[PDB]
Amino acid sequence: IKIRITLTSTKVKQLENVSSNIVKNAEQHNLVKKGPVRLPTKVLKISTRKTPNGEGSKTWETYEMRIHKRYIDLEAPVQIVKRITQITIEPGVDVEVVVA
Amino acid sequence: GRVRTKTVKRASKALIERYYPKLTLDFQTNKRLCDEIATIQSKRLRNKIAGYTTHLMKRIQKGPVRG
Amino acid sequence: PGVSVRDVAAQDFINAYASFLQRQGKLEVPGYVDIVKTSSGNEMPPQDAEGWFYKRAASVARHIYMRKQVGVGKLNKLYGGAKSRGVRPYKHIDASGSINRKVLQALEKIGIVEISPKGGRRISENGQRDLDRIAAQTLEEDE
Amino acid sequence: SLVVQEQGSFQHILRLLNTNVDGNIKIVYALTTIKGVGRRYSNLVCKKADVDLHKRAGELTQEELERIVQIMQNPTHYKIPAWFLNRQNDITDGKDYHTLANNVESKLRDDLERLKKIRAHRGIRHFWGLRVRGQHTKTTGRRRA
Amino acid sequence: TPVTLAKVIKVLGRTGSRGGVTQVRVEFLEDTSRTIVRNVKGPVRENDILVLMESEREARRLR
Amino acid sequence: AVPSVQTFGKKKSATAVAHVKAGKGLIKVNGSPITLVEPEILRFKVYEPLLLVGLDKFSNIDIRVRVTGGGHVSQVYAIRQAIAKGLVAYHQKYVDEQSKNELKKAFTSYDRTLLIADSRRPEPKKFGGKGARSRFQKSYR
Amino acid sequence: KKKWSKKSMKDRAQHAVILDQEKYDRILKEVPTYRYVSVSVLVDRLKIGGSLARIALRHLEKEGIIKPISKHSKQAIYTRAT
Amino acid sequence: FTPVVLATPIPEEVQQAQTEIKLFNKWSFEEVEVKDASLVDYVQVRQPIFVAHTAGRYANKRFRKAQCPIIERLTNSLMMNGRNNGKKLKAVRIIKHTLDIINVLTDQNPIQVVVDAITNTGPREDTTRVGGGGAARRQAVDVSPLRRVNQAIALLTIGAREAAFRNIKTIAETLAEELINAAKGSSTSYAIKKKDELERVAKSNR
RNA sequence: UAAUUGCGAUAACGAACGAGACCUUAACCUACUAAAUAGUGGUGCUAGCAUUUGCUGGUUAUCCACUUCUUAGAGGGACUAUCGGUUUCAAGCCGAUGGAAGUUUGAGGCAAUAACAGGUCUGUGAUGCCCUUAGACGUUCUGGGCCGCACGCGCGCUACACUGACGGAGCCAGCGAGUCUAACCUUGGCCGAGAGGUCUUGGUAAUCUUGUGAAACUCCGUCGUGCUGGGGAUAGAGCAUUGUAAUUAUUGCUCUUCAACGAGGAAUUCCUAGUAAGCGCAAGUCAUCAGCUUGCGUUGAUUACGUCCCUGCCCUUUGUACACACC
RNA sequence: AAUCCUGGAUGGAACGACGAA
Ligand SMILES: [Mg+2]
Ligand SMILES: [Mg+2]
Ligand SMILES: [Mg+2]
Ligand SMILES: [Mg+2]
Ligand SMILES: [Mg+2]
Ligand SMILES: [Mg+2]
Ligand SMILES: [Mg+2]
Ligand SMILES: [Mg+2]
Ligand SMILES: [Mg+2]
Ligand SMILES: [Mg+2]
Ligand SMILES: [Mg+2]
Ligand SMILES: [Mg+2]
Ligand SMILES: [Mg+2]
Ligand SMILES: [Mg+2]
Ligand SMILES: [Mg+2]
Ligand SMILES: [Mg+2]
Ligand SMILES: [Mg+2]
Ligand SMILES: [Mg+2]
Ligand SMILES: [Mg+2]
Ligand SMILES: [Mg+2]
Ligand SMILES: [Mg+2]
Ligand SMILES: [Mg+2]
Ligand SMILES: [Mg+2]
Repeated sequence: IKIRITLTSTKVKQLENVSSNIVKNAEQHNLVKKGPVRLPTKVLKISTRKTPNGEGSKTWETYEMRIHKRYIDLEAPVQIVKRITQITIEPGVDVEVVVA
Repeated sequence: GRVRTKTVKRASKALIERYYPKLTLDFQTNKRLCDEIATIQSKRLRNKIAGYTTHLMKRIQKGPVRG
Repeated sequence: PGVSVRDVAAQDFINAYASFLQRQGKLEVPGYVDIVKTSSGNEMPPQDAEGWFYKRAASVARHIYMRKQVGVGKLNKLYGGAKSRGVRPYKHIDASGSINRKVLQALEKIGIVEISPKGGRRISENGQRDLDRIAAQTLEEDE
Repeated sequence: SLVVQEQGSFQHILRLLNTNVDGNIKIVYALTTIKGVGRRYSNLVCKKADVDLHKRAGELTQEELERIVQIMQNPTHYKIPAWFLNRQNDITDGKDYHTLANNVESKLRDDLERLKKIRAHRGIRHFWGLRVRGQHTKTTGRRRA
Repeated sequence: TPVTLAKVIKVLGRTGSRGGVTQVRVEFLEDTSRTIVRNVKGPVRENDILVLMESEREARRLR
Repeated sequence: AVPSVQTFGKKKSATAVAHVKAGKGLIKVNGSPITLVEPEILRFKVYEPLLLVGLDKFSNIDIRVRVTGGGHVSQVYAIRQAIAKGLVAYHQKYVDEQSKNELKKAFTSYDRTLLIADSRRPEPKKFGGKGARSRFQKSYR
Repeated sequence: KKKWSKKSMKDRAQHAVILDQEKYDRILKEVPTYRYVSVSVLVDRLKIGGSLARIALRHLEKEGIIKPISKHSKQAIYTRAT
Repeated sequence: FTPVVLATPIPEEVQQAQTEIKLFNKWSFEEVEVKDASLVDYVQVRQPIFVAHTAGRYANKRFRKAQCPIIERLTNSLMMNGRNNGKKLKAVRIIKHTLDIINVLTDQNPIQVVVDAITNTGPREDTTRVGGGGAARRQAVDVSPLRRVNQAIALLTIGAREAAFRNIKTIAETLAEELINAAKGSSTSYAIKKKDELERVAKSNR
């Protein structure tokens, strides 16, 4: 049935809580799976002058957004799949499931 | 330089003030009981505290220490 | 014991194979040879000029033997180089594409290279045998 | 690998296209002394004339030299691809010539004169002696002449 | 062509307004029991060796 | 299964993986023998551990290294480190410990970096200059 | 339009670029007696240019008068063969 | 000695330079005893190397460069004047060529030749701006072994470079003739000329 | 002591802020968790050479096993550990051994009280007051200009050549960006000298572009001390792309032209290790235009490890006719 | 068992600034 679930958040511990509760659900239902593949986090850098105006010493500022991405592949019936998507959601965490 | 601060020194002095018949002159075991007997937010500060406790025990084993 | 392109030095192999191809004298030459620079970044044509299509052909044969698949884009990226834009700072510039394209066409014609799936060009068994035997000659000249 | 001793056939500075070309240096970079002839054009003509490029110019036959200048002043007849030409689609007849020693600067002059009598911006700019390609003139080209 | 070898036994301190000089008390290898104070231009350690072009001179010690 | 390990050598950004097993003494580099490394001088720099410990210790064993990252010199240094470390790992696991420790002592007597990777890494670029410590140029008037 | 310099000139040497029989047999007799031979030697001595010098080094090394010990590009080294 | 052969054919010259003896590129580090002491403990020999390239970190501590082999120091002082910064491979190649030249000429060990040159071109006295204020002048002082070695290498390389610039002689052969003239004692060498004028100035300002 | 960091002394005791602590990042883990969107080995099929085992490779539905390399998550690890010296013998400092790492491990982020009548109403639908407010200083359309040049300064790019220019081969990185109601990064095939064009393809991206097959670099050769094949400004002609539109050339390509510059005077800037310097690369701005900046990595030196002479900073004592404070 | 000892410095040039607060 071969679903993938990807989790593409910024909050690492919320993300890991979601991954953890999902995998323990998987093993209590006895579902084989490829474990949490932790993709390389990607750092949206933005470099700007601190100043609005032009004068001053040329001081710069690198703001960063860390995006942490994980995914898990499951083999399971669609009933457990749909209730899985019904459960295991958090604030500040974007999830998407995909079949095949 | 390698000077330590009054947080470290005071905490070490307290640990020695009330856990002498205990920890010995080895930084590793001193660390591994200081993390148990005091709650500390940082491993780095913990290791600094443990090093100073070891130094103070080394001082104590040859004569006393003021304070 | 077994011989292949990898057990022989590159410069010597390529010189040997280009001499073999120049003596064979059947591969192809387009006609716009002895006119061109091989790259927008070069400022002169080659200096040998009684050849060098054979040299480039040998080099790409070695390269495709090493790799899985290539294309004129990859070869332009490889044989391109630092263009002196006069007063402005140097920069990488891709090479001339017609050259390497017609090289690959001539090699497909003579049967050293074939077209591959996933796009591009690949070494076939005929070119593999040929290059292996040329390298054999190239290191048995050592005796 | 072998050294040809020499004969008395060698000559120093020679003459062609009203230009005292220097010998004792290789033929291509010698002919580049001619105005309207650069490294590309010279290498190409010395190839199409069937000349050994390893040879110095001072040891060559008048046959080779006249063949070369014939190719120079009539290039498109010898399979030169018509985009090597310094003056193509000329300005009047639509044909693609190749200018040489004195014709280069005379044609430059009459181009400037065309633009000046037309009173175009480039011509006025040239007539004043300034820069034409949109370069800045506030802080460069001070000692312009 | 005489020169004198001298072994460094004690580095005293730096000297010169810009600190590119060092006072050292040395020990003459030949004719030992003789110790003299000298300036040096570069880096120096104890037990290094110096080649005095002339031995009969010592610097104004900074005391 | 026959005795085999896999190790790695490192530099600024190069990594040289090294598969070491039992064989007849072939030392290949990414497709090719060790005699074709192409600086032509750090060829001798990479021969070092072999020439040190004696080639007799390479007859029973074949090494194959795959190198990626860095530039040419750094790939060479990754190669030599991975080679020495793989030899030492073999002599630790399969052969006794005395051979391993005298081998290690020889490597570290010649050159420390053969078995341990140097700690120097690039300092980041700071603004106001082209580099970390450099600044552009001051003009007061 | 000042110099902040004056930039004195040189003698503008006149090294040969073609040879003849006198220069050639001179090369053949004088390349021996040289313990070390290369392009700079055969230009500070015999006044050929570097092109002639490279050709001559290949020529002499062909028949065997000057022994090589390393033939790196941009620096060719040769001594005399005993 | 044993000729051993591998699945990959290791050549016999590399087998010999491995197991016979530890050479340079192709030269032995023995028979290079320094005759003039006071530079021993600072010219690192008896720690042989197959090449002059090493990713060695000597500029972390003060006197650690003295444990770096002199030939790496020479290669390092070669690559300068801008365009040539970095490019240590070229310095190594130039050094190898130079030592080949110093073997064909003056058949002694080229390593003995360069250490002799270092010993001879080491300025022993040098000056400095000293004073207590306005009383400022060029007072003479001793020179240390390490600075002697450093100044020697600097003078040799700078003379070779200034000679090789704008002429036909290679940097290699300029360096070679400079080193040999220095090891002999010549007064034609750039390094020796600078040395003797420095020593004369030091003498005059005692 | 980097440090009002601390030992301690003590009409002060006890505290707070700052520093430190901290957070991020880079370096170690063959110890844990795993991973055809990263790899490795083996076994299937298969190409070539050897054939005598073997060597190099290819292989998507051939599967099997593993995680050293790679990714991350959770943790560990260094605290100057141990030893020897030295100091009232305390804080601490030096050296050596070990160790991935012993300059507060390295680089940064945050960063006090009090101020400048520093800069900015041209960032603000942040704004007081004044001005203007329908032929408006509103708003918008066309065309110019901000590039304009007798000169004077500043940040920089090119070089003044053999440690070199050029032609061939060799051939190695890292940080990152990318299309939706759009049209982006583009592979591959074909045409064209070239720029570039065209037919398709992959990718919302560890998956595809991209091993971004970068450049300097190495090896072979040509040149040969000649303002010379160094240098490539200034000009002429033509061909392509962006865009409604390029004319004071937007840029790119081709040919030709081939100027100063022969290492830079008074002065002056930056820099102490993977740092300077060389070398190019991605992003930012962006329809097109990098010679700039923000970061990235490749190659990788010399010389201190010190002083307060110059320029300044801190603390204390001292003097002062200074207080918008030595201008 | 031999044995004699020390403390210590200077060092050129460098004019000026509207007042208001
Ligand atoms: Mg290339
Ligand atoms: Mg840099
Ligand atoms: Mg450059
Ligand atoms: Mg020269
Ligand atoms: Mg397979
Ligand atoms: Mg201690
Ligand atoms: Mg820090
Ligand atoms: Mg504002
Ligand atoms: Mg308006
Ligand atoms: Mg403007
Ligand atoms: Mg600026
Ligand atoms: Mg090149
Ligand atoms: Mg990469
Ligand atoms: Mg040029
Ligand atoms: Mg851009
Ligand atoms: Mg614009
Ligand atoms: Mg800008
Ligand atoms: Mg200053
Ligand atoms: Mg007074
Ligand atoms: Mg007052
Ligand atoms: Mg005053
Ligand atoms: Mg007055
Ligand atoms: Mg007055």
